[PDB]
Amino acid sequence: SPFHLNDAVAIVTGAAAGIGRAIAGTFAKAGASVVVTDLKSEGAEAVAAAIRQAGGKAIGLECNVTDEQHREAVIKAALDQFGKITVLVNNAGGGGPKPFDMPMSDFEWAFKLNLFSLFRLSQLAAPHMQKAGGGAILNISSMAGENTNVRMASYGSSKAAVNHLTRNIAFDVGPMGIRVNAIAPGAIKTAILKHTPLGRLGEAQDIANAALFLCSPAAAWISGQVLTVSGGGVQE
Amino acid sequence: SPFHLNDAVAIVTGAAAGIGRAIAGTFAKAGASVVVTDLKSEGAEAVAAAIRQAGGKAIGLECNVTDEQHREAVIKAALDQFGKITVLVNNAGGGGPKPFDMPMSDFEWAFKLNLFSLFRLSQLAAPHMQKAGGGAILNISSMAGENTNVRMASYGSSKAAVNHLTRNIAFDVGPMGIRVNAIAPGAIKTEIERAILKHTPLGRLGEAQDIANAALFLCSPAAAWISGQVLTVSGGGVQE
Repeated sequence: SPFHLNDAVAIVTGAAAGIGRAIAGTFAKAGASVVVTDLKSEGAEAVAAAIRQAGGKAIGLECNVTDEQHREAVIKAALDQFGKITVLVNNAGGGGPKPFDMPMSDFEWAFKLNLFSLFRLSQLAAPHMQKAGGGAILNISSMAGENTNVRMASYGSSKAAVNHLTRNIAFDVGPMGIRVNAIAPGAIKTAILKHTPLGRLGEAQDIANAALFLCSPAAAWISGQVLTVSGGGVQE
Repeated sequence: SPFHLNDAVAIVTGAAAGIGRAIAGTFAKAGASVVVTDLKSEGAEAVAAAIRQAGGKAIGLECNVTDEQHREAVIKAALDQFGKITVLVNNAGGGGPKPFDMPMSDFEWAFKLNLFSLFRLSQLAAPHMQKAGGGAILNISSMAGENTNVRMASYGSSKAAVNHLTRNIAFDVGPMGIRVNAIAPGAIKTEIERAILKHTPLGRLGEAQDIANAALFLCSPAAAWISGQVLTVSGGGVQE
């Protein structure tokens, strides 16, 4: 079945908890060797160890994705341990509502954290992906990227840039055998009836299932897409 | 007519040539006092002199829009010269095709120049626009913000951010009496023509004055209930 990740090597960032942790565990059950990263060293190591106690292959390390030496260390740890890189899940990111008059450093930080970090990690991963014969990049974006609301100057615009980066670099890396897609997740457990047609909150496993599809051979001809996983909802 | 800018004060950035120069000239003829800025102070001063010599009011200033001290000085010079600010046209910008493996300094610069600068200038202008009784902000974006292509990682993504910033901050400053819109220009000329024209349903290249006419509409009382829009001015075309 093409819905497995047999012989894959996947880097999953911001994976100590929630969506990132569920993607890491799901990818390992699907056959990937997983390089789990998180801003907190203990959080990444906890997830990698839980994957190993479940029978999977995984290592965990600290990675501030806004730090170039940390980014390079992750690439090198994946190659040193597992020999190649074929999947990259950019799940690290952050931000939220802020006033229009926010300090300029807050606005610029949203772009460093949500956008510059995953563009650079994609640059770093792409040549290894190419040498391995292809790969998949998955960006975890936000529904704010396509909505319009108050207090969204930095969060909405930086996530919109993530969506549009996804669509454009699909053109650049397609010739290297690399696909690039994004998921925008609705609200997940850790008002709904009127906003959410399917009438329930989402689960982290719902996001991870869509992530597995998009990173698997079953999606080998899908690139440049933003997939909203939100129970049919259009607003958060 | 609602299509005039009577007693307006407009800041127009990157306005020594091309689209910015035509906007400055058009806004002046429509009644605005214009603060023309450009990276090259001499080009900005030439546009302002031409405005004054044709009967308008204008000054020209140097401004690197990515420098906070230049941004603050432009805002202060507008208030010192004309007493208020009611219109801000963020036309300064730059960039273009770059390979996927560009240096990160090129990727970050597209955002510093196309996005951070106009967000900061909008922050600086907004309280003065509210004190003046309302205002309009107009961002000159690019069709690359909605299109998708090779070599567009920095230029396309930064211009998409300008479009979405436009839509979002409309919500923030609407209650201050400020509208925020954008224009995405197509092939504006300032055998290749043939290629462009076979992609342009109306069968001619665009002119700087086409952008200026749309800019005047969106900054005028004729559009006082229009905000958060991205207006593409492209002869019917959808391609770069």
